[PDB]
Amino acid sequence: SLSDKDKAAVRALWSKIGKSADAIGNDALSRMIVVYPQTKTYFSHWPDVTPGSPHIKAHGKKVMGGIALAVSKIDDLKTGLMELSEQHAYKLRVDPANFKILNHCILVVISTMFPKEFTPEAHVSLDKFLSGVALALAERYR
Amino acid sequence: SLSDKDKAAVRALWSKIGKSADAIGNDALSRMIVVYPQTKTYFSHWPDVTPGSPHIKAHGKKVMGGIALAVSKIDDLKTGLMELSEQHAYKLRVDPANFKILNHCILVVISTMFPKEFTPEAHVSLDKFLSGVALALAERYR
Amino acid sequence: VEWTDKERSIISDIFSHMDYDDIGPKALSRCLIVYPWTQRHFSGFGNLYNAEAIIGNANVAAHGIKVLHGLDRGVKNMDNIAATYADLSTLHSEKLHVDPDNFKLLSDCITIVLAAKMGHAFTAETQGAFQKFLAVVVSALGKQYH
Amino acid sequence: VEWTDKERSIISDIFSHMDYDDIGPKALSRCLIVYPWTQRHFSGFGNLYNAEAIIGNANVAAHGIKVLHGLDRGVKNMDNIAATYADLSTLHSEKLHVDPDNFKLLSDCITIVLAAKMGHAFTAETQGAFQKFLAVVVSALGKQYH
Ligand code: HEM
Ligand code: HEM
Ligand code: HEM
Ligand code: HEM
Ligand SMILES: [K+]
Ligand SMILES: [K+]
Repeated sequence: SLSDKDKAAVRALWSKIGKSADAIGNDALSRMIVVYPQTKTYFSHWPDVTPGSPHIKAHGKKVMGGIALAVSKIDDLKTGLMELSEQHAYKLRVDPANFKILNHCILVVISTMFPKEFTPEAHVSLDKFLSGVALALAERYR
Repeated sequence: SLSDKDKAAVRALWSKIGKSADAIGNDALSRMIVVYPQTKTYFSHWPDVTPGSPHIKAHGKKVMGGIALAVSKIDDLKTGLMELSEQHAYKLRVDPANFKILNHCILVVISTMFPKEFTPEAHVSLDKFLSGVALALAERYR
Repeated sequence: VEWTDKERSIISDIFSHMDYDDIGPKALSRCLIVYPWTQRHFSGFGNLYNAEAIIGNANVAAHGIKVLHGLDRGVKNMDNIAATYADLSTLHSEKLHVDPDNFKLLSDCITIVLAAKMGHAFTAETQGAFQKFLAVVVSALGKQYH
Repeated sequence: VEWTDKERSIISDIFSHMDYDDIGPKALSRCLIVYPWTQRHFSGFGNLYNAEAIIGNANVAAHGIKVLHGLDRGVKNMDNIAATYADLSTLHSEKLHVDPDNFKLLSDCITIVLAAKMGHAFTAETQGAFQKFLAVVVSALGKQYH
């Protein structure tokens, strides 16, 4: 569970880096599909699946807007992300294993772009938060 | 999270198998250290670490005693297992990955001992339950 | 991997007695119910809306037996498993688009269904050898994902 | 493990520019903060109840430099990494009692600290190769746990 300390740390960090959400998604999703190519199975319906492609780019925006939502719903991620959970559970059927992979990629992208803001304390709290985002997206799966 | 249907399935199953908790615990820790020998690192202070030993037998009692606690506390595992969580966090420093290993071994144990009772529907709910127990035990970690 | 003679023995033993028409359906049904996102691939299998539809679904049944018999080539090739499965791997990646983490999940279900069948005979050492074999098979199935 | 010439060059170039004195303490520091059960093995280094307390601990800083130097032998022995790390593996398991999952966790922390130091030079392909290397060393470190 997230403490007040965690919540504060995530909101301060997002306050600082949110402006870069779209760039962060493109980067993180590009990293995911390059470094963990098995994740490409979920994008078999796109024309192609390549780093920084139009489709990866636009999705990267949408995924990080989902993270934006989660920061705003941080006091109740289960309720806050229920529609996204329904989509991921019933339409996409993304194995929750993959959320851990993207989460790692997000942390690496933020380290590369925000070295000074992404402190070990920022990192423990964001890692806790993303694990909670992953669990909330998994809420409607079984 | 656990639904009322999940909670009822875990309670009905534990009602059926709980009188063999001690045996369950022996068997599961025995499987854990044989099949996943890296877990033996946490028991380096014991005289030895071998299946069915008196130490494994007593530890199994204690562990499944914890599962019985979690069943009684199923409506709020976070609160219910906080004291146990602080023990694993500060005193024992057990990496949360190992809870996943021992949960699998418990499911294998129960399947062997109660194949009629351990239906797929029982399994999905108990798995959700054990993942919740694992998460609750990590509550005081970081 | 480097097998011990006892491990070879245990695996050969399990597979000699494997009731595939029984274990196969049970394991895939259980997987579909415990890990319902694995149903992604079986929309043409008909009704899966609940546990009962799945357990009663003859298409899942036949596919379970098939997957289980897919392990046979590894038993017959214990020192060549990664190459023996290269084409199956490529199949699951390029044409079926199956998420390879799903393999792990199915594996665990198989292990738990076999544990139900063998009971007391599914000793810790038997489980060790069996999961080791399944882990080596699963690695090989996920190998050709590019 | 089959390495590509591009993977060899990437890994080679990373360890020739890396400042062990900067990265080692930060990566070990970050791990004991993000994954505090790794503190299991650093009893008498003084008080580690605090991130400031951890990041200023001299004993942690010196161990993070040691671990990072432990990577050198794998760079030197890229096609024989399991064997190179066997006695180190045996030490971690039988003498130190280090849970090997901790190896993966420190690995990720090293990756993240390197990423903050390299910036946009830590490309997707660079991360791939670097994580590939750490993964093979980590598997090695875990091999002799019996
Ligand atoms: C941090 C975790 C992630 C969040 C917050 C997230 C966010 C979202 C959201 C907001 C959308 C809906 C887009 C729209 O408006 O149409 C989306 C769609 C989807 N996401 Fe996720 N996602 C997560 C992780 C994943 C993972 C890791 C993958 C694949 C491995 C995945 C695969 C998909 C796919 C395939 C769709 C549909 C996109 C399309 O049809 O083009 N998501 N997700
Ligand atoms: C299903 C999850 C688990 C339950 C509910 C649980 C429960 C327990 C209980 C009730 C105690 C006794 C605390 C006391 O001293 O009063 C205990 C201690 C301990 N547990 Fe856990 N535990 C679980 C998983 C494990 C795992 C996965 C490991 C490591 C692989 C671990 C390692 C230990 C150790 C080393 C001790 C002390 C035993 C001794 O010193 O002899 N726990 N646990
Ligand atoms: C131990 C793990 C598994 C093994 C050894 C295995 C093996 C098999 C084999 C032998 C076939 C037949 C190839 C063909 O007819 O072209 C196949 C088909 C297939 N497998 Fe797997 N499989 C594994 C797990 C998975 C999982 C977990 C899923 C998805 C949840 C799955 C989805 C399917 C599908 C969709 C096909 C094609 C079905 C059809 O169109 O008839 N497989 N697999
Ligand atoms: C990337 C993985 C790591 C590598 C390459 C590495 C390698 C090594 C090496 C080269 C030594 C010196 C052994 C000797 O004196 O002969 C050492 C010792 C040790 N390492 Fe590891 N290490 C790794 C991860 C860790 C982790 C994750 C832990 C703790 C959480 C750990 C705990 C220790 C301890 C307690 C010692 C004993 C130091 C001494 O007293 O000399 N190591 N490490
Ligand atoms: K709030
Ligand atoms: K109640």
